[PDB]
Amino acid sequence: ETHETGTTNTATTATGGGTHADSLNNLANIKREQGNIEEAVRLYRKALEVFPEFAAAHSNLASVLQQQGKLQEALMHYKEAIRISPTFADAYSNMGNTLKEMQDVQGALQCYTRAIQINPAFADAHSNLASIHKDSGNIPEAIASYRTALKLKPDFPDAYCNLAHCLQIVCDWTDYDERMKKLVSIVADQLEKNRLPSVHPHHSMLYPLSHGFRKAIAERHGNLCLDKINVLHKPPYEHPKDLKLSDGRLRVGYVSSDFGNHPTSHLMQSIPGMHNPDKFEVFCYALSPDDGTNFRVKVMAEANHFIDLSQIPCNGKAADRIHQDGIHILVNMNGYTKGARNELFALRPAPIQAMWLGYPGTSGALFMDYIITDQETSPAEVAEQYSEKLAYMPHTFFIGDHANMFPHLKKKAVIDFKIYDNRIVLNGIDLKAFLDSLPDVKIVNMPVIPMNTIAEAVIEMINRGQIQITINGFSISNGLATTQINNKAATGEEVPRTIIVTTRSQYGLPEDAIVYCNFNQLYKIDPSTLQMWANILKRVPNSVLWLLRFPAVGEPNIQQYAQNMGLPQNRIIFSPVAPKEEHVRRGQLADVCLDTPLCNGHTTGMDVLWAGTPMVTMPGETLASRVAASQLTCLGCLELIAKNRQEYEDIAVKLGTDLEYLKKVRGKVWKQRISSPLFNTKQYTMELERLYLQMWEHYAAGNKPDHMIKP
Ligand SMILES: O=c1ccn([C@@H]2O[C@H](COP(=O)(O)OP(=O)(O)O)[C@@H](O)[C@H]2O)c(=O)[nH]1
Repeated sequence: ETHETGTTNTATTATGGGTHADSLNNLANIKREQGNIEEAVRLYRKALEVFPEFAAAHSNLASVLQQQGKLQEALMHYKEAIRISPTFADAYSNMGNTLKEMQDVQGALQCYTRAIQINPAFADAHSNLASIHKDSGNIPEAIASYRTALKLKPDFPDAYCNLAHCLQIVCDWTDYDERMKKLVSIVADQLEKNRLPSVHPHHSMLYPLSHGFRKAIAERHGNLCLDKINVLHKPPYEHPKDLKLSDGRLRVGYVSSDFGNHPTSHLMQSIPGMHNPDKFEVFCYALSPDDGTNFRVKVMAEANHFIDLSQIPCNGKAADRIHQDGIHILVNMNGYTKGARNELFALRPAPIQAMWLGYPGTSGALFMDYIITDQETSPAEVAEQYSEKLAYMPHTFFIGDHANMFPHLKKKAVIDFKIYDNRIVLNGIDLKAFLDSLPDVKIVNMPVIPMNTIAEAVIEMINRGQIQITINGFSISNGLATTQINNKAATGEEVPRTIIVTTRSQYGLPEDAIVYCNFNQLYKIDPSTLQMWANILKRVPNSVLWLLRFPAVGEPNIQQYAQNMGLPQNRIIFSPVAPKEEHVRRGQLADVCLDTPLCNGHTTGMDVLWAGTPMVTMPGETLASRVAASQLTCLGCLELIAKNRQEYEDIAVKLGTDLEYLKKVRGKVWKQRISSPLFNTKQYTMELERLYLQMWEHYAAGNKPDHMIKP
């Protein structure tokens, strides 16, 4: 689940009418462009007092009311505009944008297609329709509609920028360098003319925008929330100045749209219950309804308090609830992601408000005080990228729930088909008892099942695509068929009950060569990165690159570019996206993971390391380009971090060419995923608590936020 693509409202210039009403409407349009929203509203309402049946003024007013979050009142005016003027295409397109924001995709499509039916040359409606295709996952149709819009209106920043991100999703790098310069130039122009930047904050990390531009895009996006809360005219809240009402406990509120089957929960679902109740009182504020999964069950049971704000959709009232609960530190787990209701933070119901874990960037906004990070991810020298003060965790700010979700991957055994650690692999909770039932098993620690009757039967189950067999009373599962056996084991909601078998043959990977993997969404790849990967493959004779169809339509673009850099097609192998458990388990088949420098694996980096797979990374400047080095520093593998592209290629080549070195580094990862802090949620929670108390003490003594960066 991605964010919703932004749309373009069309301001209608009034002509041919009474001078007074036309002038009021047109000047109102200008005041709206300048960010004088209230004054715009006053002017459209004067225009309507002068000429009650003024279709343009109804539609333009509705467009500013939509900006203010007054969606139902906006719809009322759009409909009045269309009643007065049934072929008013601007009003249908604008109404479309309002319906989209209300999550009525069908209504939005009905409005945009009506607009286009009225006026086929209406660029903005084509662009808005494009945004629906983009959000549906129909990239080729989104690209087509954005191209139509740009053909009709060649200077069209929202269309251009949303097109660029469509192209990024499918690794279309046609005219890439010129495209990157153009995005920078658009953003420069919009920041100068004080118009909302067409690059979304979350996407800004992918383009060679300056840090100040990235921060400024973030800020301007935060400012949208201000326009929505300003109409509530709510006074500042009075905050606790001590812990007396909470009996000496710090009240921490975790606000997320992701308490359910979402990557954020896959990272931090154990944290609420690990909080120490003698000093901390945990409130979890869900922005989404209960999705039925055990992720939601666990957080509901373990948190001291759970509060469903999806049932309190008015932001003023939701913020009042947070304030009534007495929260000292309110934690924004969303940032600029779908489901966020950053208006809640803009209302400042708590005295300390911190960004944490869910969003890999700055809010840019005055209403957030701190970003929870660490010295590797966010060295003080690069503080300019963030509006918040830095608040350092002692190792990495990243965490994962892999030890609780995937304990079956803490140990493995192999079958010696013919000794490799990653060709044919077994994992399971009863694996030890299964192996004790085979009298001929030998220990390397990694148990090895020799080629014997039992091993042949296992390999036969895999070769034939059978679901499972029973040997010696133990169920032995095909790793491709987990969802047919237990759907909750496949999603990570429960620990699998069978012994699962995972093989290179299941994914068409070679038995006698090095497998380099990357399991991120393809948008994280750029031309430099694929050239680096080709250089590595070229230096490691029969090695392959294992990527995902994420999405499948990017595959022929990656293959063509790879061919142009001298790789044959057979050197890159694509697999489908898998269920969570399979995705983590099958990383055990790779030799090495090659991290994406543009935007690293985050969740995906923790996934690969839980399998014992060394990851090679090159940290950049942005928070999103530095997370994997931070994970690796915490893990205790500094030799896997490159300072430049030559070193990343050399590290990866050496891992694929010196097999003793490979085994040594693999063994470090395998061991340190348990012995290091990286996956230790109890330790993590204890250090987060100390950080929270540093925040609180500083506030309680009467200070504004400061960087909390002391080694
Ligand atoms: O084959 C796959 C590949 C990925 N994932 C999961 O898909 C999500 C990818 O989210 P995102 O692209 O946000 O990951 P990040 O950017 O954090 O690495 C993560 O939860 C992965 O564990 C999956 O379940 N199956």
